[PDB]
This record gives sequence, structure tokens and C-alpha cells, in this order.
Amino acid sequence: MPRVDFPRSRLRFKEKLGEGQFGEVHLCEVDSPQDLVSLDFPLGHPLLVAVKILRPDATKNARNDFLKEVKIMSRLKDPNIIRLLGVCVQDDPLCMITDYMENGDLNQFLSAHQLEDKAAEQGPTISYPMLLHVAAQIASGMRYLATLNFVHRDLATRNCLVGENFTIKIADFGMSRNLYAGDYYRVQGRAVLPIRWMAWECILMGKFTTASDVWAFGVTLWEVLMLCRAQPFGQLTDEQVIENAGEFFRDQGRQVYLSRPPACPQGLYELMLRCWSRESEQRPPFSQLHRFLAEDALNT
Amino acid sequence: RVDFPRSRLRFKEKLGEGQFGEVHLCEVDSPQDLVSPLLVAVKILRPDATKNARNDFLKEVKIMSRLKDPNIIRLLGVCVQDDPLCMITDYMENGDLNQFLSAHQLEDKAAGPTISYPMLLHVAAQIASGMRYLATLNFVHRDLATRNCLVGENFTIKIADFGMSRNLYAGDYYRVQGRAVLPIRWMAWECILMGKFTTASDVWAFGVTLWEVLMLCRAQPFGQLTDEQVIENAGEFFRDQGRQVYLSRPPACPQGLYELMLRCWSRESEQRPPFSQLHRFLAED
Ligand SMILES: CC(C)c1ccc(C(=O)Nc2cc(CN3CCN(C)CC3)cc(C(F)(F)F)c2)cc1C#Cc1cnc2cnccn12
Ligand SMILES: CC(C)c1ccc(C(=O)Nc2cc(CN3CCN(C)CC3)cc(C(F)(F)F)c2)cc1C#Cc1cnc2cnccn12
Repeated sequence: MPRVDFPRSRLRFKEKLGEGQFGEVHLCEVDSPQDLVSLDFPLGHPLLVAVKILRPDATKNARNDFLKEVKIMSRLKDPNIIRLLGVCVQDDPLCMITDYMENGDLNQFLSAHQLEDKAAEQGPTISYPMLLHVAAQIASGMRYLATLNFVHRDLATRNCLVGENFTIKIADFGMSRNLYAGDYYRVQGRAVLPIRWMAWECILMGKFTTASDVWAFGVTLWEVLMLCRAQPFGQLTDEQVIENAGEFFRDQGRQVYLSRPPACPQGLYELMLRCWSRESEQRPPFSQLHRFLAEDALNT
Repeated sequence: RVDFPRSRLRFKEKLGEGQFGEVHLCEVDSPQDLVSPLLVAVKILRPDATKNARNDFLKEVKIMSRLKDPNIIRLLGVCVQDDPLCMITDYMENGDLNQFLSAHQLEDKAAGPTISYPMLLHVAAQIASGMRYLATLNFVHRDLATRNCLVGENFTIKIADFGMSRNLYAGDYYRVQGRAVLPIRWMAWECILMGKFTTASDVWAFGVTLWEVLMLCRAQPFGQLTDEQVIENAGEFFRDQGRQVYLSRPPACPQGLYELMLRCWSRESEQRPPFSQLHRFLAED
């Protein structure tokens, strides 16, 4: 990656999207960005971008994590993955710049919609083929990550972003959001794990693989067909979810699965169940999941 | 963990037929041996049920396994080593609270079976104590109503959750997606609009449940309003333009008790009373 800062002077401030312990997040406009970034430009208006601004008196520890995040993000270039557009690091304050997804994270997007009813034909609605199109984009992005030997480790709707025309980009917001605190279980010090999205081997042995990403995709797809109305295993405690992973290990018929979402076709629930195969090698690859869902989306 | 011995469950009568099993009333042969008569309710899964039904069965076991309170239904044991699968709870002889109150009339000493007003408050206090237990477990019931409360001897109440496995109360549920149905007449406005189920929305349902008890279960909430009008009414709570309607004061209900129900139906969830306060009011104040 070239060591050339994005020009701060090309970031017109529009709105503060969030504030946190070590800085703020701003929404900005960049006029005629073709000379600065290379993109599949969305439809002569300025390009919206998100900017995380590290606080100017950030600790060395915070700066180090900031730099490492830039490094991880710099290698990700795919239509269904969030894109690092640039950074400002040669002076304070440290800035990183991504593309902007106007509809926010996928959990809040689907929480505001209802499934369209064909035997009842007044908030916004979404069709079942469109839910399949969303899931197919997620699988497409995860497929790309798999080709990089990149294990996401925290796939869930809360880490998927929604742009125009239902475009989905996978992201990772860490633990910078109090909204989803209930989705994480504290194991050691400040480290937390999203156990309800994690495969049994992740919970019991800490084995995070592409195959465990497939397990998380099954839960994420479950969220999408639930329109994010309920936490996975919502009426079970964290300890009980951890027990459930031990029953996948025990393998004597006591493990439990997420139920088939209302109106979810049996074939799609069967796809989820293969993602939750006890043996990681029996879980479908993301290329198969993408192919299944992309065809199912067009044949529905 | 060892299973419950199947042979000790001696059959008395079938309490219900289900799409994936049956419910039996049973006597435990020798209750003193297993203590380390005695009637129990037993749900039998079909030996031909789908794996989905079996999965939903085991999850219900898990949920119920952690419920230990005098006013909550209690799982006594399970039979899961073989087919058919069985779960076992204590038995409440007087059925659910809706059928109990509907069979009674309010006692009037200044003038069928009767029930006093202090006993009605004792019933409602027991419900509030059980819900306080669930709240300490961060457990959101989501379907609180008299139809899900059971009556034993000495007017003891235990909260349960029968799902939608009874045709009796179909009118109390509104279909939203596939097989998913919602008890909108007991649901807070934020539940109907945004699907936000909290303990504070359980408090809203408690207000409606307390309305039921003081009505002696003679009328469905908003009975002359359609489901759509109830949903529209949720929208008027959101708008807060003064057009939202409330359940009327039950006949012979003191205005102070009705004022408590109104506080349970506050637009702001954070302004609704906690179950500990509702319990001490109904049991003492
Ligand atoms: C605020 C803006 C500038 C922003 C910054 C970063 C990210 C992001 O995802 N970094 C990421 C990091 C990492 C590796 N680690 C993950 C967690 N660990 C703790 C250390 C690092 C992996 C991956 C993934 F997943 F790609 F591999 C992505 C996203 C954004 C954004 C945004 C945005 C766009 N549109 C909206 C609308 N509303 C709100 C926010 N928006
Ligand atoms: C037939 C017997 C064996 C029986 C089984 C279960 C229950 C019960 O409630 N499980 C429950 C489940 C749940 C979570 N679920 C899982 C998901 N699901 C979609 C909704 C809820 C929550 C809770 C609560 F509320 F505690 F949190 C209670 C009750 C019984 C019984 C009985 C009984 C006793 N006495 C009589 C007299 N007549 C008829 C029946 N009787």
C-alpha cells in the first residue's frame, strides 16, 4: 500500500454519526473522487464516505490498534466487503475512510421491515426473494474472504451494512457499540465472544476456521429470515448456549438447534442445518452457499 | 443426568391431543421413593414426530429446567433416554386462571361458586411475585395472560406458557408471519409496532392480566375492537396525539387499582412500575 495520506481538505463534513472513547465517526462528502479512489462508482454527485477520526491525544495502544485495523482492511477489495478508501496517518488526528452504506447495519434495517403478505394484499415491507438476495450477497462476500484464507470470526447481521438497492457489505465494528452488548459473552478481561453465532468447536476449543464462519453464516441467515426480531437462542442463557456446544461434542442427541423461522421453506432450513453440521468438513463451502442462494433468489 | 422412571407414571386421563403428541394426567406410583398421592402433568411426544418437533421439545426442557419459584410452573423430570420423549411438571387441579375465574362470580356478602375481592388481589399478587422472579432471571415471558396462569389448591397461582397448542384461545392471537402469532391485546404499543419485548412490556401485559382478573375473565380486552383497530391503537400511542384508548375500569374496581393499571400502560417503558412494586402494592397497599 502506498504511504500517501488521503487529503483531509477533500473531506467536507456533513454529520457526526457517532462518538466514542477514543474519537468520533463522521459522514463526509468527496467531490469528483475519481482522482483519489478506484471504485465501481454508484449513481455527478459527491461520494459519501464514513470517517473514523482517532482522538488527537490517543494512547500509543489505541494508535497501534488503529494501524493494525488499517492493515487488515487494506487487503479487502470486493463488492460485498466494506472498502478502505484511504487514511490520514502522517499527522494527527489519525483518520480512516470507508465507503458509506446509507441504511446502516443489516440488523436495524430488517428490524424496521416486515415480510410482505401475499394473502393480505403500514410500515416498509421486504419480499422473500429480496431476503434471499441479501443472504446471497453475504455468502458472496464470505466466499471472497475464504479465498484470502481470511476468517472473519464475528459474522452476524449487526456486522453487515446496507446501501442503496439492498447492496450488502460485510464489516466488523468490534465492541464499539453498546447496542449489541447482549450478543457477546466475556471470557477473559476485555475479550468477549459472540457465542450464539459460534460453532461448538469455537466455544469449547477456540478453533476459528472458515468452516466456523459457515456456522456463523447459518445463524446469520437464520437472523435474516427472522427479520432480526429475536436473538439466537434468546430464551437460553449464555451458560446454556455454552452447555449446548458441549452437547454437540458429546453427540448423544441432546444438542439443540435454532428452530425453522416462520415462513422459512424447508429447503432453506435444511441449508442452515448443513451449516451446523457437527463435523466442520461436512459444512458447505461459501461458494456452494452463494450458488444455492443466488439461484434460489431468482427462482422465488 | 438420569431420566425419570417411565413405569411410575400411571395413566389417569388424557388432558389433550396435539399435532405432535399428547398430554396426560398421571399419578406417580410411589412418590416417597423418588422424593430424594402426587399428581403430575406429562407431555408425550409422538414416537413418529419429526426431528424438528423433537428439537423444539428439548429446547422447552432447557428453558423450563431453570425455572424454580413457588409461582412458576416447575419441571419435575424428563424421559429422554428413549422414545417417546416425556416432560413432567406439577399438576394444578383447577385448570388455567381464565377457566377458573370464568366459572366464578364476585362475592357480595350484602346479597355458583364465588371469590372475594381480597382473594382476587391475592391471585394478582401471586402473578406479580412470579413475574418478579422471571425478571431477576432476565427472562421475558412475552405471553402473560390469565390463559397462561394455572390454579392449584388454596388459590395458588403458577405462571406457565402453553404456546398456541390450544384452540380455546385462538382469538387472543394475531398472525404476523407464517405460524408466528402475537397476543396483541396484551402487548405494549412498542411490541406491536417494533417488536421490542422487555420486562417493561411484560408489565404492560400484567396490567391487562390484572384487568382480566378484576373482570373475572368475562370479556376479551378491547373485545368490540378488531385486531386491526388494536394495532392502529398502538400507532396512536406512538403518535401521542391524545387519540390512544385504554381499557376501561372494571366494574367495582377501585380507582386506585385502576390507576395502577394505567401506570403499567405508560407510553414510556421506563415509566412503568417494576414487578416488585406491583407485588407489594397488591399484597399489602
Ligand atoms: C467508521 C468507519 C471509518 C469504519 C471503520 C472500520 C470499519 C470496519 O468494518 N473495519 C474492519 C476491521 C477488521 C479487523 N478487525 C476487526 C475487529 N478488531 C477489533 C480489529 C480489526 C475486519 C473487517 C472486515 F470485516 F472487513 F474483515 C473490517 C467499518 C467502518 C464503517 C462504516 C459505515 C458505512 N456506512 C455506515 C453507516 N452507519 C454506520 C457506519 N457505516
Ligand atoms: C403438559 C405439561 C408437561 C406442561 C409442559 C410445559 C408447560 C409450560 O408452561 N412450559 C413453558 C415453556 C416456556 C418456553 N416456551 C418455549 C417456546 N414456546 C414457544 C413457548 C414457551 C416458558 C414457560 C414459562 F412460562 F414458565 F416461562 C413455560 C406446562 C405444562 C403443564 C401443565 C398443567 C398443570 N396443571 C394443568 C392442568 N390442566 C392442563 C394442564 N396443566
